[PDB]
Amino acid sequence: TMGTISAVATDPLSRLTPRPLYAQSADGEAFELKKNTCVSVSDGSLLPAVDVMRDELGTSYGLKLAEGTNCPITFTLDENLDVTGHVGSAQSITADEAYTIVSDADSVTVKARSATAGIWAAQTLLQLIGPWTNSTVKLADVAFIPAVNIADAPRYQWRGVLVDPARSFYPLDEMKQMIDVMSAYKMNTLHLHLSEDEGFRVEITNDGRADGDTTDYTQLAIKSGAISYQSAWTSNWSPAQDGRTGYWTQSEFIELVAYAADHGIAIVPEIDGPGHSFSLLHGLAELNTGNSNPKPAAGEDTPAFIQSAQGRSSLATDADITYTVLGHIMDQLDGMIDKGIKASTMPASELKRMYFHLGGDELFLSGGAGNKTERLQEYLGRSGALVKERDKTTIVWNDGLDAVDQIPEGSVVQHWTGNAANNASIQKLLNQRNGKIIMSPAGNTYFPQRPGTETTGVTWACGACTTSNFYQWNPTSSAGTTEDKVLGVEDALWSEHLRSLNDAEFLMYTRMMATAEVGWTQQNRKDYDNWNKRVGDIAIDLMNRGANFHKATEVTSWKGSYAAVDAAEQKVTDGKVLVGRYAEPGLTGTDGLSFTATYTAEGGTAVNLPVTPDMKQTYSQQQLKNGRLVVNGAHMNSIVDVYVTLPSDVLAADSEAVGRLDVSVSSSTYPIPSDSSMSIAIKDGKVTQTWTGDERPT
Ligand SMILES: [Cl-]
Ligand code: NA
Ligand code: NA
Ligand code: NI
Repeated sequence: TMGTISAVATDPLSRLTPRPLYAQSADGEAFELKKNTCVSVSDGSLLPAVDVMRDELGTSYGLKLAEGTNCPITFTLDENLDVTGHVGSAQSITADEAYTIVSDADSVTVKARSATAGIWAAQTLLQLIGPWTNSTVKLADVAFIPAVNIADAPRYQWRGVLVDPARSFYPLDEMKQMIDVMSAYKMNTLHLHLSEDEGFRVEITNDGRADGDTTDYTQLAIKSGAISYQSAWTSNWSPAQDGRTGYWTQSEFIELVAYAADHGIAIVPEIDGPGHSFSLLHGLAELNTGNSNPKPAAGEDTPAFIQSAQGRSSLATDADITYTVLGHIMDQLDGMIDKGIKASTMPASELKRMYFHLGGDELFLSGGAGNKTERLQEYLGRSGALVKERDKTTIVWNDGLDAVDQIPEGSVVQHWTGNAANNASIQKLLNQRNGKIIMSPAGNTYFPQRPGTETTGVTWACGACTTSNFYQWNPTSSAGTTEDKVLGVEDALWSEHLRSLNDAEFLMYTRMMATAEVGWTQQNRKDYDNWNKRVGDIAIDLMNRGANFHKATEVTSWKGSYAAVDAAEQKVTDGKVLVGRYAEPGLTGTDGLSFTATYTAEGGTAVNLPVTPDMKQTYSQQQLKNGRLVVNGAHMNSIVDVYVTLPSDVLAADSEAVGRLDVSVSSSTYPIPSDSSMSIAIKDGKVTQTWTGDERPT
């Protein structure tokens, strides 16, 4: 077979991640999105779903996507929506998140069991439209929703990411960037590890304390916001830079909850104790009492943030003030979560997650009275009772199950270490105490585990925990239980070594998109090789978002993708105008790219135009200096901006000139070239209009 090949968009249904329960092509032509296509909703709680579509498509395709009456696109809330006809004998769904999409050339009909499911339908629709919907510039092509029949719902109700800002703070705007991609893959839970040995990351005020509580809670963020993970206390490849300091103000935290809610994501706070608790002792003089450790130096009210304290924290398990303080922190987080949900337009019934994570990490024992276990059992007994009296379900890590009998009936273990199927404590929780499990086995879900053998990172769980390790497991089987006992899964972003959103995203992506599939897709509809093939498009969307990602060697679908840009919205400078974008992961430069641009005016013959490729940043793998990771060393190349220089002639025509612009790109690093054809109208030295169809839009 001698000749040439030209790149083509993938089949829309073949792209979908997570893979839906049921997804089939329907008869006839695609639905064409127009600037003024409106959307009808049966209920105001579906406007967040439409907002997610507008946030992308307003920029990428110039769509208003305004709310209207009797629109061709409809979102209907149906609390009885039944997708069980697509659930086989070997399958299991949590129906609250169910949606259906039925589309044809004239109409796009979405039914959603919940407001959350509306957002999931929106995310599916944006994957069907394609991987350029997050373009920061308006594209020349029009957007199409293909004719489909989709019925979908998740296997697991709990599909989460733990973020640790306690080791190293993340500003609100970075958290929003994480939320966008989590929502994109139908993750519904953001677990905030708010407190550690090395930091406390949310403002607690003195409003609404219990009668007689004179604790000055303002000092917690003031003192322990100002500490972070210390590079000097490491002897390894950790960056030379300490963790970022800071904390979310109450107003920032409320915004974080609201933004998460508006993207279908509930907040689950963790205030870890009785161990991993130094920030609480450092922050609040009042907690330095009873059997707390380490103690303040003679004359000081708080213990010093020094290397000797590392690994040696315990709250006072024997002191009333410990539970007073936890109760107040719980009430403050609850108040701010309620305010954030109110600010969102999402229902509290869906977005107020009635769970509190106590952690249950083991305390360091120094003083006498009580062994580690007795003190832990007292702590999780009392702190468990705090969560239950607040109408919530207690979560603890594995270490917490030394207190399995003392935490409330119905409590949850977040499993990360060893074999859950063979763990007597876990099986007692699930079988004897009506408990449930959240699966975060380190080897399948811990992002600091290095994603490749060429990378620098944590090695203990897999050597390298690749997309294969993140994809190829069954959480129900790993837990040795039944579907009904498994809430779901969480990835964990621990920040001992993380100093930037860029360096977090390197570890998070694309492994999070494998966890998303494990959370959502039926066991018997999983196919690692198929998921692997779908990463090429996932990556084009991440580059459009400006999100970093590990270019994993085991992924074989990395590709170059070309999009014609609407030059009507682009400035002509010295005859040069942006007409294309070329997204190819891994480019260390543009010298391996060959562009050809041909302009044919009505009345004229083909004229070669000079092409100026512009790539802001090049691709780099991790960088080390003095045996330590450089912050932001690993970063993705930009999308290439493809400029042409229009002839002086055409730009000096005071009469409108219409022409065809053909651009081709060949890459030395991707063997399938792209060919693009766009019509452009030019008047008074400006591009006035572009179109990629056979006929000029009016
Ligand atoms: Cl089946
Ligand atoms: Na998309
Ligand atoms: Na146009
Ligand atoms: Ni780890």
